Amino acid sequence: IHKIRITLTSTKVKQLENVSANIIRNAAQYNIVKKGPVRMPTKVLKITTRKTPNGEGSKTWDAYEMRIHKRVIDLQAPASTVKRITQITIEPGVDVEVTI
Amino acid sequence: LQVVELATTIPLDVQEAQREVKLFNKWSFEDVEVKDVSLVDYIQIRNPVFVSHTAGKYASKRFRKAQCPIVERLTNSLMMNGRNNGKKLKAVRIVKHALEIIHVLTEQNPIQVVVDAIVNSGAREDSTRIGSSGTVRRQAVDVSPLRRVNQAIALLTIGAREASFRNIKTIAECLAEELINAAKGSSTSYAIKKKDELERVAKSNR
Amino acid sequence: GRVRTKTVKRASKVLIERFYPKLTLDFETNKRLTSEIAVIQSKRLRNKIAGYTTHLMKRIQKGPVRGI
Amino acid sequence: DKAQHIVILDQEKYDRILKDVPTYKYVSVSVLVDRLKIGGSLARVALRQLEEDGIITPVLKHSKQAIYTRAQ
Amino acid sequence: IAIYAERVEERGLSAAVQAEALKAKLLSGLPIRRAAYGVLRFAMGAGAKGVEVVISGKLRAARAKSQKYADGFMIHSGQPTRDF
Amino acid sequence: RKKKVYTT
Amino acid sequence: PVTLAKVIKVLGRTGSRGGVTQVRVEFLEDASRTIVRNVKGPVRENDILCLMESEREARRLR
Amino acid sequence: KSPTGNEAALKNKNFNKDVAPPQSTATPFDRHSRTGKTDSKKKLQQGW
Amino acid sequence: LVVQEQGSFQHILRLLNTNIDGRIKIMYALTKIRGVGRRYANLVCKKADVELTKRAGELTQEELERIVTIMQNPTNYKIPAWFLNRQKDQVDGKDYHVLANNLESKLRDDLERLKKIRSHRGIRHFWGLKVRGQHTKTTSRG
Amino acid sequence: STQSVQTFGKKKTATAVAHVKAGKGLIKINGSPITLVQPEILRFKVYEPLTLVGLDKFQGIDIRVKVTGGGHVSQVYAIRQAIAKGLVAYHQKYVDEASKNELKKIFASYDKTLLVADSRRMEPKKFGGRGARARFQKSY
Amino acid sequence: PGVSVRDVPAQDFINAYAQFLQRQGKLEVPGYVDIVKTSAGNDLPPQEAETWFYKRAASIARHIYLRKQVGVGALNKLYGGAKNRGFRPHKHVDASGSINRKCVQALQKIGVLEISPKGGRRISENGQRDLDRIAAQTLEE
RNA sequence: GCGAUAACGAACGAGACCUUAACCUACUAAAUAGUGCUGCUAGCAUUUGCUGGUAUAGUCACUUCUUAGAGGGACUAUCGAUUUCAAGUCGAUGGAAGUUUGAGGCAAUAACAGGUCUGUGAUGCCCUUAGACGUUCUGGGCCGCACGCGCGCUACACUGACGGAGCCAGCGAGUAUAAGCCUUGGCCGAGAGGUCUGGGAAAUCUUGUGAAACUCCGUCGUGCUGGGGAUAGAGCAUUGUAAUUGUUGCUCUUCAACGAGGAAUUCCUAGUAAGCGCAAGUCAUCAGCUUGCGUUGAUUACGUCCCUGCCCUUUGUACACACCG
Repeated sequence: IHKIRITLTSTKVKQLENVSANIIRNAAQYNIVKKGPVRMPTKVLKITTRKTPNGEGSKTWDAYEMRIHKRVIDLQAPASTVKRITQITIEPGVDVEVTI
Repeated sequence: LQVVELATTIPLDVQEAQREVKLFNKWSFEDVEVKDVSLVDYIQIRNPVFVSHTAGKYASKRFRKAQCPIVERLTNSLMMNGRNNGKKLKAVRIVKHALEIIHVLTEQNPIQVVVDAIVNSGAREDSTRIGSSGTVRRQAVDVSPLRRVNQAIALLTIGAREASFRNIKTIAECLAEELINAAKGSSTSYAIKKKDELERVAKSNR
Repeated sequence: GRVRTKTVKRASKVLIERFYPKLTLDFETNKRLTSEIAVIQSKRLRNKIAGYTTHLMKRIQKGPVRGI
Repeated sequence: DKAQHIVILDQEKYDRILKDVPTYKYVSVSVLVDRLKIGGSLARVALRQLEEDGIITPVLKHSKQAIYTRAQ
Repeated sequence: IAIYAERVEERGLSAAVQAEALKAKLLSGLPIRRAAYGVLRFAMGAGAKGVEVVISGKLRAARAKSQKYADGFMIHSGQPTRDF
Repeated sequence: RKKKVYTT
Repeated sequence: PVTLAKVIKVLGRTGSRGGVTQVRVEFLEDASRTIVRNVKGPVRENDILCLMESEREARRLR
Repeated sequence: KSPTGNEAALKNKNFNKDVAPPQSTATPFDRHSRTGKTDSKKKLQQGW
Repeated sequence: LVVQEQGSFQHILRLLNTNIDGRIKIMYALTKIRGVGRRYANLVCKKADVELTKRAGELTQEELERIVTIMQNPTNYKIPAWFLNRQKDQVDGKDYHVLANNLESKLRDDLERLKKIRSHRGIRHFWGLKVRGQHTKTTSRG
Repeated sequence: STQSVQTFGKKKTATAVAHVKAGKGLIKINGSPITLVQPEILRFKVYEPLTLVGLDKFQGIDIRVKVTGGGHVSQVYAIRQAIAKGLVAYHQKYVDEASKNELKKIFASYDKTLLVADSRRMEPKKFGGRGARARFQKSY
Repeated sequence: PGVSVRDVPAQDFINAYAQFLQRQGKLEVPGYVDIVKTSAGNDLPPQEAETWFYKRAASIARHIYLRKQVGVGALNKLYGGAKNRGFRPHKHVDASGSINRKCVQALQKIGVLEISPKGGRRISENGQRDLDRIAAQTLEE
């Protein structure tokens, strides 16, 4: 047995929720007790620049955004089982870190 | 009338509020009546309130202001001239103290004096301008009951504000003198000079 | 103002010319019905279309309407 | 610069206060200043004692406003 | 790191390929009208709902001008411009 | 905008 | 000697800036002698607005 | 008074005795080209 | 409570060659003396055991001499050095607190001492301009 | 356990969570009696849900609220809403619904904000001005 | 019923604990209380020169009572106010550190406080005993 | 949009759309959120109660508040008036929400001698190219002061200043062998600040950012006064290689105009205006500035074309580089 934490971060929620559900799915048919996923409060990375490359015109501003969504999943399983779950649910957008 | 024993003890005076809702738990709306048929529907005293602070939505529709309590409309007009905008608790304190001063003076019901000062302060005919693109022209027109009521509150608080400026007399007791004098129709009070001066000019335009 | 546009006015009257027997004078029933009759991309447009179809249905019962 | 309110209490004003303040419908800090020509600070101490001496009944208590009345 | 090169399936539907292809034609001296219509018809031939080509600059004249060469149906405002 | 003139 | 006249019909906005309204008034007592008069403030029907002088009609304002 | 530090303490500020100028604004056909090189129709015809 | 007195009030006081209104409260009456601010006058009154609830004229001569003694000798009455007007004096390096007539004299002596060495700060004092680096383009219009 | 209902009232940002258990007439604000809620001049705003129905309704219930967020005035309005909603929610679950409809009538007939949270929120600020609608002063 | 600190108004509880704590006399008052300003944002020293230190210690004790291990830096933030910057806008500035640190040190050796684990200063075993006592002797009148 | 109709039926733009805010005791879970219970534990009355602390093993329970994903919900819904009985509008009732539900993002057909080659290893041409107009080093300037003007910040006091006490937000940011991030807690120091440890690459720590107005109790008492805090002197620290032409911060002292502002003129219709602060950006240091955020929170319309700009129709034209003709 091993208390293992899996942290999921990505910018887009569709691939994030697929990986999140897929990990939960593999922790269900395998009789592994789980806690999660925990939807962490999303982070809005905001950058407000001036539209004008020069300094002439009405003072108009862009407001760019970069939402970061974070999910943490707690697993009680041996380390070999949890790591192979990660390769099952590998997605280009979502990065995975595994901590005991 | 029975005194209700709670685990959290409740003061005697506030338990008396179960019988009746009174302004600041001191002033009753039951014996208050508007001595003018034309402003009954625009001076709202039928729904009693404890404190003149309701934080309601009276600016959404057109005539919702007529549904705001008359004392709350009065305390709203006190907080003016920049440094007082948004200071409603200060305004409520002034009104609460003003009513007590209006009570020790003339001994009447303080909110009755407030109602009397409002009916006597709204000009019944104001001379609107009909200037044709710059030239000076004035025409005498009638004044709606809503504008008649809310110009009384505007004039009553403006007069109280200026009487307390650079004066040792406090604003609460400048308002009490302003409200008491206008209630009895005395021309000494501000907002009665203004009301007379408005209706005097309107007489010279019809 | 609350003036409905042409994308909702003409699409709603196509429903009446096509599914009058299945329609009714109830918005809630119409709202569910138009979700199985038309492919609406957004819920807000679905409610607007069903809300105007109900108004037209309520008006047909009071007499003949022009254009439908 | 015309106020010149009295801030020191002599004997002529002291008994004048106790003979005149009771015959008032409403007394306060400004009322004492306005009509007795005494200063505001002297008015505040006069009110706090006149209440202790029983001449004056406290209608309402507040720091910024003191509403008082006759006790007779 | 491993790099793989993959061919774009629909050259007519890739504005990057069409812009690079158009640039390789304009730098060869081909006239703008003949060059612009070579991508207008190539985009439609691939099945595009719409296509618009704008070429701006100066061409044998001191004053500069811009010419738009549209085709088909184009949407301009709202979210769908980010999708289609 | 100016003509650099030397002294040394 | 003020007279009270309930309004029964709001005719329309008049005056140069639209700040004055034509209205149709009806007297509280002697429910006749209906007059058209101009009013400054906002007006609904059934306003008991009183008239300092009654013997005067109203027309459009310039 | 060769050094500027020594002379500064001896020069008086005689500024309040002279009056400011009455006006001091010192900062036009944009439509008419001033290049003087008109474009012939042949050049536009060949380019575009 | 209100108390009365006769003949003891002094309408005009004269301290350090400065006329003091006797009906002003003592802490703020002493602020008329140049070089004595509210913060300094508040402390000398507490060091002299003069309760602040007294007007200037209420004070007796015994208290008045006790105050002028403290203001002229602050360090001798456990007044901190950092609280003083003129600390680390230029010539003798001791902590001082200049008063009514001494203040403008030693303020002057600082100006020539700056002007004698012809420092930039001393020069700008001579011209009547702002010396602490303030911009004078648009506000020096007095 | 016992007869417990948990509710909440809201103003602009202030939110007051009320726990209503069966007991004696205990009514606390953050562990402190309601008779000393500040500011004093708005103390009757929280007395309204009490005196409107009569304190006899609170014999069998004890109320402990925890109010956080918002401001001084906004917290008072959150508390009075939590009390009024808490009393109603207890009646709906452990008393006949006839009384709950009775309680809801007096509260609603007096002030809508006693039961319905005010939906007004602060408008976002837009560039080109110091406020939501206000703009920088223009000069010619 | 058991009276607690939370059952008595703060303003008149502090006025009662300050009077008791001064008459008890065991609280050690530093020698600069007649000189110092409470905060750098203040412009004048407290008007109640003889008693201001006692009342502030009473306020500090009550404030620590209702919370858990509040430090002295938080106390500077608590008693700080808006500074009167001349033409620039107002700003929040913390109160003086020594006055608060001396108060908690004075209260810690009088038996009301102690160093709490993981920082701050908890209220003492006897700190509850004597504050809750003053609360009872505050509201009987 | 209704309608009138030599037009009929359409497309772009508007609207739809997307992001955000408001509702959900209805789902899905949460030791990086909260609560009730339960252990253990404290104080006060002893009534079994009331406030706490503790519990990453009490190896509890739950999702109401908190977080976020899947959805639901509003479509002007129902009912009265008016209307060409049409589009609609105005009133009520219900509702979380009935101003396009609030706010934004995106945004047509052409075009401007609008602004930038001082953002670009974006650029054509002209100029310069070794005593350089390249690059770098040192010092100064961009701040310079008889003046006119604009964006703002403090104020002219008592609806206030101080002095104590009460004590409530939201949006965010945060590091490693650096070149040093956010920094609690303890100890010194009147302060500013210094010093020793620890936490945090973060819903975990800074941080409940205990913000300011605000509220209570006192002093002041209409006085250029305890309003206001320029100008200036002396001193103490911080950043930086370097503070002089004061970077900034702190202490004492100095106590200026200003006592509500002419002709004119700006912004604004509801959580809005106005106050009131806070964060992020610039940033070694410096915010009277912007970009946002929240606290307190109104007066007055909810109308018109009277002024002003723009749009449309008719009309005149010797204009079309289009009246700067």
